Amino acid sequence: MELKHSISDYTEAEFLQLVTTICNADTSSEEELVKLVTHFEEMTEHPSGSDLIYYPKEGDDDSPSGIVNTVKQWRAANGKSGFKQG
Amino acid sequence: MESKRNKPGKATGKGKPVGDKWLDDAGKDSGAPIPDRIADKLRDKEFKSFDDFRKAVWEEVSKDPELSKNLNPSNKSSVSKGYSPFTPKNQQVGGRKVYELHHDKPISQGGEVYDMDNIRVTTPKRHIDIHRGK
Repeated sequence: MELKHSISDYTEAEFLQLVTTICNADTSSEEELVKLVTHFEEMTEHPSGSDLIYYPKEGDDDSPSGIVNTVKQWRAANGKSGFKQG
Repeated sequence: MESKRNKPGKATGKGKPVGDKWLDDAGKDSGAPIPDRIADKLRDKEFKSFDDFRKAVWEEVSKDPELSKNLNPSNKSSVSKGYSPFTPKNQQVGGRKVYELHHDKPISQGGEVYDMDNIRVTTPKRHIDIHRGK
């Protein structure tokens, strides 16, 4: 269906958009948002995934932008493929 | 036949004197029971399904200033739209990521569904524990 293959086909502003959608529950059922957050994790590879959004670590800024500038750093620290060409 | 949780009925309860840290305890013992603050608001209201019940409970969580306190914006919009908050990485079991309402008595052996004294807040890992895999 119209799913993305991994993070490496979002440019950052699209991934930002997907988290903003998620972080305001910008949809009609729960059973959407469980599948949106499962998509977020399996695309970006990051082990904790859902719990980063949902139970903030003290020291991090818990907003869509900040969550994405955490994903940015994570990827480049571990040495991963990164996003698309921004 | 579909089991009698998806059918209309009256909500009954007293409810437990909890504290704000109540959501951490849903993976203890058998779950954390429903607070007295939510049950007071649901005292003999007609509901049309359990899900319709669940919507209200979660929302009274955002309208009660102590119960949604430990939540962040994303769980707080959830709760105030009637949907279950999520769990830590020790409690989300692959597919099952949200908080569920579960029961001290099995439905099939006389479990009162719409009676809040029997409805326990559980993490996925706990719902799965007492219902043995499924």
